Formats: sequence, C-alpha cells, structure tokens
Amino acid sequence: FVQIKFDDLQFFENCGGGSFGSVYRAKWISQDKEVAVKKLLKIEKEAEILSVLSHRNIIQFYGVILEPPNYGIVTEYASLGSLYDYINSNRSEEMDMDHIMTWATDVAKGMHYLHMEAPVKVIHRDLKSRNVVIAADGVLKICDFGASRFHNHTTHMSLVGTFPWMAPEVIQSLPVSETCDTYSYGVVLWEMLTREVPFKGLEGLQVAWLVVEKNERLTIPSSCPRSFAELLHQCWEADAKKRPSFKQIISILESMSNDTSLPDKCNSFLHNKAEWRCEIEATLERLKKLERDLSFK
Ligand SMILES: COc1n[nH]c2ncc(-c3cn(-c4c(F)ccc(NS(=O)(=O)c5cccc(Br)c5)c4F)nn3)cc12
Repeated sequence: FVQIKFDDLQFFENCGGGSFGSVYRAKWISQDKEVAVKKLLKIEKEAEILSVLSHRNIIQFYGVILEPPNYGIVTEYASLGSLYDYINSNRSEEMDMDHIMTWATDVAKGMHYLHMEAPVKVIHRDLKSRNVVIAADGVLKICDFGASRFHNHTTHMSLVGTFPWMAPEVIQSLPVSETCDTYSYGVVLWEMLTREVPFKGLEGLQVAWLVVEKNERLTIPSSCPRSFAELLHQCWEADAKKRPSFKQIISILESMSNDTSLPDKCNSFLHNKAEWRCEIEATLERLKKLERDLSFK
C-alpha cells in the first residue's frame, strides 16, 4: 500500500472527455513516471485489498494519496488512450482480424484474471469500452474494476450512457453472477467489429426495456463471420447461466485463429463497412420510430 504525496504529482488534463469523471493524467515527480490519478472522496479498506491485484490486462496500481482533503488512487497511464476513443475515431479503420483477435483476447484474459486468478473474486459489473485503455505497445488494460465494490448502489443518473453494456440482470437489480461481465464483453467485441456506438442516441431506459423485456440485441451485420456472430450470441444470452466463462471465450478465440479461412472472411467484412453500416442504421431508425410511438403512449 504505497503512499504518494499529493505534492509529488504534477497534474494535467482530466481524462474523461465527455462525462469526465475524476481521473487525471499526471506526472509522479519523484519517480519520473506518467500516471493516472483518480480523485476520491475517501480511501477505504477495499482500496487496500484490491491494491495487490496485478495482471498485464488490468490497470496497474501504483499508490494512494492519503492527505485530507486530497484522496486518490494512482495507477499507470496507458499512452494510447481509451479503447472507446480509438474505436470511435478514424484510427480504427486500420484494425484487421489479427488486431481484433489480440484485443478480444486481451480483455478476456484480464477478466479471467479478475474472476478466477486474483486473491479476491472481482466481478466488474461495469465493463465497457471507456473502461479499457491502450498501453504504448498496444496491450489493453481494464480500468475501474473496483468501482462496483466502492459504491454499493446505483441511480439512474450514474447509469445514463452505460445501459448498452449492462447485462439484463444488472439492469433489473436481480441476482448477479460473474457472467454479467461476459455480456458486457460481447458489447465491447461488437464495438471492435462494427466500430459503432452501441444503441447510439437512444434513451437509456428504452435500451434497458428492449434488452430486458424484448431480448433485443445489437444488430450483427449479415456478412459478419459466423464465428464472431455465434460468439456474440453466446455472450448475449438472456439466461446468464448459458453464457460462456472467460476461460471458455479464450479457448474459443484461440480456436478461431486456427481457422485458415477466417482472416480473409473477417478482413473483407471489417473493411466493407460502407456496405453494411446501413443494416445497423436501419435498426436504429426502427427503434427511434418505436420511441416516437412510445412517446404518444
Ligand atoms: C484518456 O484516458 C486515458 N488514457 N490513458 C489512460 N490510462 C489510464 C487511465 C485510467 C486509470 N484509471 C484508474 C485510476 F486512476 C485509479 C483506479 C482505477 N480503477 S480501480 O478499479 O479503482 C483500481 C485499480 C487498481 C487498483 C485499485 Br486499489 C483500484 C482506475 F481505472 N482510470 N482511468 C485513463 C487513461
């Protein structure tokens, strides 16, 4: 439980962009290291117990600020920014199959560590693309895996903007197993495949209702390779007990990379978004038309 002095940190821009949160890029002066600093109301003993987690695909704890009124958690800083910003920028057009396979595996291995390999079982419950960051060598690291433990509850305000990634049982505040994270991982994979914002522009509670009540799921383009479509469908099962573990997802991804025909099929699909983005936009339009109907009641 390394202690860092508030004065040993030269601050920089908040990392959140839209809905900034309380995370800043900073320089740890005495260690000559670039860091992230999450400002906190107070440090609790949960920060101490999670401070020993270490895995290449989770953000690395460095220390805590323990100087009232300045509290915070310090971690490494991933040079290449958030997964969400990458996907929703022109840079992601460079992605091919190999890139996706490696990044799908990165997140799966981080979640496997959190679920099965840490001294304490961590269920994220808020896995999403904005909670994954890209280090300088391209290794993805999961962030914010302790937040669902720090706060014991939710409100509509804190859920706004996150409904597309939430498993139905999480939306419902029903019993929760670790495979709620499998559902969210499916959305992140879909984001990488389609390079779109899931359910873009839709009322969060319409998304919740569509996913929870109607078994609605994100549109998978018809030309998406069957191996990806099938894995998405497995991740998105309404019944959490039918979703695969992350150990199973890892073995599935590994087998897909022995498939000699998949790279051409996937690369052709990935680079053909001008042709199939209309399938995703058609469903958005239909759900927007559905929203107009459900406004008149
Ligand atoms: C442009 O935005 C970025 N570009 N590059 C980046 N690199 C990194 C980050 C980043 C780091 N964090 C961060 C943090 F500072 C402190 C804690 C957590 N997660 S946690 O669950 O509370 C946790 C983690 C480890 C030990 C414990 Br104990 C607790 C945390 F995620 N948040 N964002 C953002 C960017």
